[PDB]
Amino acid sequence: AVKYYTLEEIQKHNNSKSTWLILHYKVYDLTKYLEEHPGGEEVLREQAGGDATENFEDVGHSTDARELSKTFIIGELHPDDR
Ligand code: HEM
Repeated sequence: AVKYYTLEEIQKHNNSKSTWLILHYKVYDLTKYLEEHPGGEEVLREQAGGDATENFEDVGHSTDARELSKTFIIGELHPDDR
């Protein structure tokens, strides 16, 4: 099965308690990853609640980073909002 979230609900997860962001139509909950991210937590918080695909690709993440990111997927962006 697959959980679909709307942009409206993803937008609410941008506070000290929860940080979600979208990458290639997939929703990631990075709340517990903020302090471990080699690129820092500031760059993640800034994109919280929205689509960070372009910024993510612009830096050119390694294969290992992409493989690791899959563990944080909680669902996908609702088809109607794409
Ligand atoms: C999906 C979660 C993400 C994971 C698992 C992740 C993982 C990593 C890892 C392992 C690195 C080290 C270099 C590499 O392996 O490519 C890195 C660097 C970096 N990441 Fe992420 N990242 C994620 C999301 C993001 C996002 C959304 C942004 C931008 C808004 C971001 C910005 C950066 C930057 C600026 C660096 C520093 C590159 C440098 O040293 O020049 N990351 N990330």
